[PDB]
Amino acid sequence: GFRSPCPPFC
Repeated sequence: GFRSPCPPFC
């Protein structure tokens, strides 16, 4: 599992 930084970085 990975918390994709999109949001809040896109």
